Amino acid sequence: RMKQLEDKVEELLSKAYHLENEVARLKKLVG
Amino acid sequence: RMKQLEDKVEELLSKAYHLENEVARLKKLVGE
Amino acid sequence: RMKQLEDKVEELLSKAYHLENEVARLKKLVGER
Ligand SMILES: [Cl-]
Ligand SMILES: [Cl-]
Ligand SMILES: [Cl-]
Ligand SMILES: [Cl-]
Ligand SMILES: [Cl-]
Ligand SMILES: [Cl-]
Ligand SMILES: [Cl-]
Ligand SMILES: [Cl-]
Ligand SMILES: [K+]
Ligand SMILES: [K+]
Repeated sequence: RMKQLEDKVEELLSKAYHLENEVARLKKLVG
Repeated sequence: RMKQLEDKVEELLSKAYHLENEVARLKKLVGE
Repeated sequence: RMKQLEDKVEELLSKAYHLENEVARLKKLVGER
């Protein structure tokens, strides 16, 4: 349970960073 | 594009909430 | 719409960092690896 938990948390963070930059790129098109 | 990103944020918030529940379960278990 | 999207992304990122910190604490408590 511990390894799968660590792995899913790291994936969540990297997905969240990806999303934050995609939203920043979108903000360049709309405001 | 705007609805794709809104859907994604809700998907990841849901995952975050369930991971938080799993953390709290594991903390109680190792605490005993 | 855009500001509500941004607010959720920043909520998400704060939760993911809190999760990362919590997992590091738990990993030390468990002691594995
Ligand atoms: Cl995921
Ligand atoms: Cl993703
Ligand atoms: Cl997950
Ligand atoms: Cl939560
Ligand atoms: Cl759950
Ligand atoms: Cl809009
Ligand atoms: Cl911010
Ligand atoms: Cl903690
Ligand atoms: K995304
Ligand atoms: K919502």
